[PDB]
Amino acid sequence: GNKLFNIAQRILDTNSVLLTERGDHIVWINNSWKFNSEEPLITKLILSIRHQLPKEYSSELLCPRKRKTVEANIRDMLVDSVETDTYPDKLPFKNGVLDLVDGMFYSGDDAKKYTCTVSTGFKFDDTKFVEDSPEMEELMNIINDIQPLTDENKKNRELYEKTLSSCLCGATKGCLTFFFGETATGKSTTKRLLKSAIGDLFVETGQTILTDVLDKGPNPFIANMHLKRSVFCSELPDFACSGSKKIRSDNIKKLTEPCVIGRPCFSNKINNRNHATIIIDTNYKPVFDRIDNALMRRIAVVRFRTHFSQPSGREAAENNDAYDKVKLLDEGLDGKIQNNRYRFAFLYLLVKWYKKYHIPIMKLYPTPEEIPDFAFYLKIGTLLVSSSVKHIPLMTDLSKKGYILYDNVVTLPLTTFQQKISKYFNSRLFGHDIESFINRHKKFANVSDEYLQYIFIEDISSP
Amino acid sequence: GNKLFNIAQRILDTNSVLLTERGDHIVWINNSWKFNSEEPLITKLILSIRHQLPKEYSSELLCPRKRKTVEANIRDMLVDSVETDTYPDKLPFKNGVLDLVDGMFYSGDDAKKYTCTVSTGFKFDDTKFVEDSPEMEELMNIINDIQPLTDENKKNRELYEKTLSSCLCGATKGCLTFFFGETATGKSTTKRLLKSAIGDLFVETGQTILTDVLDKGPNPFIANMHLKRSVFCSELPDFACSGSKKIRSDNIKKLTEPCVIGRPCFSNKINNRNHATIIIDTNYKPVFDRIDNALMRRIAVVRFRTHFSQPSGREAAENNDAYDKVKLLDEGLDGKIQNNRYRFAFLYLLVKWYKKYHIPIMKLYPTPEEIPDFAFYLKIGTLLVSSSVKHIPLMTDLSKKGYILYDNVVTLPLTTFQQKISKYFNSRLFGHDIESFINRHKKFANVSDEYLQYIFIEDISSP
Amino acid sequence: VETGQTILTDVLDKGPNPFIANMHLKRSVFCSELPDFACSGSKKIRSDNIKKLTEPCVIGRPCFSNKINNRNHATIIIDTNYKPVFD
Amino acid sequence: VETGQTILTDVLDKGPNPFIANMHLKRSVFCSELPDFACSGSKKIRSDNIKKLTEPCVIGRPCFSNKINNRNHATIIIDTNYKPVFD
Ligand SMILES: Nc1ncnc2c1ncn2[C@@H]1O[C@H](COP(=O)(O)OP(=O)(O)O)[C@@H](O)[C@H]1O
Ligand SMILES: Nc1ncnc2c1ncn2[C@@H]1O[C@H](COP(=O)(O)OP(=O)(O)O)[C@@H](O)[C@H]1O
Repeated sequence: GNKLFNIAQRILDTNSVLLTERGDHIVWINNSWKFNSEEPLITKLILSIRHQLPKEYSSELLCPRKRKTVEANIRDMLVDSVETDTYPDKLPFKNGVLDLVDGMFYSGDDAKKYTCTVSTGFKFDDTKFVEDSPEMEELMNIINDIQPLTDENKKNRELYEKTLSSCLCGATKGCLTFFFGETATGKSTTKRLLKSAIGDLFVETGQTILTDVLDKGPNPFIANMHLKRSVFCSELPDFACSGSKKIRSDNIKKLTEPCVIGRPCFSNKINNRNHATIIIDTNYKPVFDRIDNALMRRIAVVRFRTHFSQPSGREAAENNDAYDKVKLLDEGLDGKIQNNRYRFAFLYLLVKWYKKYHIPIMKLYPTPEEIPDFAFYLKIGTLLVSSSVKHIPLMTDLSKKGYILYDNVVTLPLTTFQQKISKYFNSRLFGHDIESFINRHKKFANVSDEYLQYIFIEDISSP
Repeated sequence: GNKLFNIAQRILDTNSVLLTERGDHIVWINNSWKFNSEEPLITKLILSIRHQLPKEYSSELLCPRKRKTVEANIRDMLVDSVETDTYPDKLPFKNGVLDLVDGMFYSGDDAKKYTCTVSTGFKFDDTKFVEDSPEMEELMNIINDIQPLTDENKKNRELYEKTLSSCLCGATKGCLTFFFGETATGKSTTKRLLKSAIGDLFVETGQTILTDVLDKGPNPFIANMHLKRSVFCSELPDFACSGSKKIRSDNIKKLTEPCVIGRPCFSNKINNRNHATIIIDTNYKPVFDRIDNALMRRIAVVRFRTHFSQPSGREAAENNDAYDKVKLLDEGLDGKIQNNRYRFAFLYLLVKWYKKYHIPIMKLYPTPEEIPDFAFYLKIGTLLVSSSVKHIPLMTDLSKKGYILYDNVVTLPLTTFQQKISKYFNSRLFGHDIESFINRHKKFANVSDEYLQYIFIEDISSP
Repeated sequence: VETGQTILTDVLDKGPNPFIANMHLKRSVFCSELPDFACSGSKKIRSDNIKKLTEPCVIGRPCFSNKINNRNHATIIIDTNYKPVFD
Repeated sequence: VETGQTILTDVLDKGPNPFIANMHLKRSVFCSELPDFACSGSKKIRSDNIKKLTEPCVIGRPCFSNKINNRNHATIIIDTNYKPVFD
């Protein structure tokens, strides 16, 4: 017999309480997978589900000392763990799961299949998910004001759209995106609109994750990056002045792996799932201590070219090279965006961009040509070519040019190599970088006589 | 006769609960030895096992207040510990144990004998664990693409196969492996294949273990690498600039030991079993604190020399000396690898490699000749020969050489030592190494003190 | 028992130090992998800890325990490839 | 009770000092082999600590504690072959 065990068995049959691989119980309440560790929810589930049981059982789940017994049975009857958050194309709302690829919306049991334990936190209203509305027109005008639809701004606008649209996709992204531009360009407006659109899947964390060591001790500023689909960090401490701690390349290389290592306070979990699109907002170019191909492989940049200025400075805004258009600053827009007026309009816009840009595999791409630092490392790769075995037959021509040969290796004097390199690049402008490049790749050929087995591309091509 | 005690005795007689020296209470549920200090599993085992007990006892174990009583009895009945996880040639799966020496898969009672307290975490499908299948063909193609089967890459591929196959052995591996290579070469793909093949016997950890104090204080980055068979700390902090903490040699020595000291905080434990083979996916050659002969024995390296360039940058990579081959990137390969596709094919390949490379004893061997940072103390070994008694019979030759005969030894002045060091290597590039060697190996000879009683290797070999 | 080298390179009392607590009433304490002090850049072994280890009783407690004294019956052996240094 | 020179150089109260709490009701405290300040580098005998050790009360709280008031009865003796130096 034991009525309470029968009730526990039925509640297990409905398949509502589950055990995760992080050792925590997720319950299914109000058409959403709720999850908590300091306020256990199993008694809430028992009291909520008491309606579906027969009449002889529902009158017994009213005493707390019996809901706790049913809880004990349930906890002792769960042995096998399950894996959660395995679908990367479903957006979970506080009352269901919107399917991005098909466009349909599921609620109730239909949404139970997809174990999504991080929801936006606000209900999905199907009367606002419409293309035609005054809010949609106002939002479209605002977006066209922030990023104009001109001819010279096509690529930058497309990259902006792709970056904003990736905030819906629940996979791991392979770039970091920098929003760059002068003051009053609309970057924080995009931040606030995006937050109002995707709710609790948006987290703002300090700059410490980009400068401090990830592991160290406790570091909740990265332990809160667990499963959130957008991490947006602002106010880069411009490094033009001295005393500014530069950005570390290994931090960039560590914020791209599908799992970052960092733990909260009073916790041992040191593995966080990294679904987040990381967007860093800055008005000044960033500085990297070490630059290589790996760092150039994980940087993207979006530039803002519009100033919303009050008339008292409009003339001052009309005489600057850092903009391309000046508009009237709106005093009441911050209050309107704060009130979540453009929430579902922007969610619809985001879903349309997601459908457009999601060619069977959507991948964030890097743009190293727009960062001033990487120009030096790109031009050198486009100017100097390393000699190899295929150039052995033309060794006489290389010797006639001014090079020397030793042990089937082409080499030139260090001072001669420096003069040849400085023939097309500024020695004083990038002295430290040039010295680092020369020393790092220096490989002696003969006894001492340090040299580098690389020659100018134009010199090699020209006989 | 106090029925609950009879039930406790009956459950204890089957040897399903055991006490380990650390104080853990491992329980045998669902063909696996689970243990969890958070939610004790003894009540779970009682409820699971009530089926086998007689009809009178079975109905008594439906009330939590009685399962707690039986658990108390069982806890008070276990007075003797037991040694766990002793057999190092067995691979524990979530539904049994695979005998790596033979190949048979044991489940149920036959797999109970081995007190393997860790598991991969997934079932073993004998249908997929097969030699021929499309997944096997694609996986073999990928592996041959990462490390080519060419004759020049013979030793490298052999070491690569051995380093990966040592992830199945349950012994205490005696070396460290460095996955070193340029960007976009295949290190992360191999890490993900290994992570999806070995399962939960694989953990990622930060760089604190290799750069900071192992003991210090509470360090969960060492408590989690207990009984793990593969630890994959990665992303070394770009030691090219030499502006960051170097990996302390003491850490390297303490890591390659049968026990590693960590986690002095709570949940009693101070020592952890170092079953793991540590692989550090680097990007530049490592920089150490103090180079010694002991640290020359506990370090290896595997070099990846095949690029996976985008079609736009195929030409640029085709002219780089850091790549011995250039191929075209596959966009959806990572999606398939992370989707647990090549999970059993790679386990089969690893088992085959394990059988191939396992002589009567398998041992990892270092390759210190690869690391440039270890060259100088190696070069000194080939450039300096200590005084030998049998070399005394060269009086005329010693007089012709110019050495000073003092205390039945050949000594030279400090200026002569500096001249010999300059003639042995570049002064600027090896001044620190020469000074450190002179300071460490200084003896009592020549004028006053600070004299090295070691002749040049060529001079010592010569009469 | 084998414990890390925090015994020689830090204040004995400090906070909770289970490393010294597990040495309670032991006989053979091996500590290995001592850094080379010839090259600057490593904290040296303090003479205070060396003097304290020779006392009959040593101070230090485990975590979630009120027992703060531990008898020093042990022989401490440090395995090092380089000569040690002291303050 | 026998204590080291830890109180003769560092701040008397400062942080959690075991000897600060151990001076509670102990009738005698002895320090031996003082860290001679004659050679350059060694800290001078802390005049603040010597001045603060004379009062009939002891202020000090160890780790995981709140009581800071101790009755002082100990006679303090220092033994060494070097003349003390106080800045
Ligand atoms: N569409 C718009 N029309 C008019 N003013 C706008 C518009 N979008 C933004 N603004 C103005 O810019 C502000 C938001 O951008 P702001 O935070 O000033 O940018 P930044 O953070 O880059 O300095 C708004 O509060 C308003 O003052
Ligand atoms: N055999 C292969 N064929 C094609 N692309 C591959 C192959 N192996 C890996 N790749 C791709 O190469 C890219 C970079 O590989 P990865 O190992 O992550 O580089 P890194 O070693 O620099 O971390 C990814 O797109 C990955 O899917």
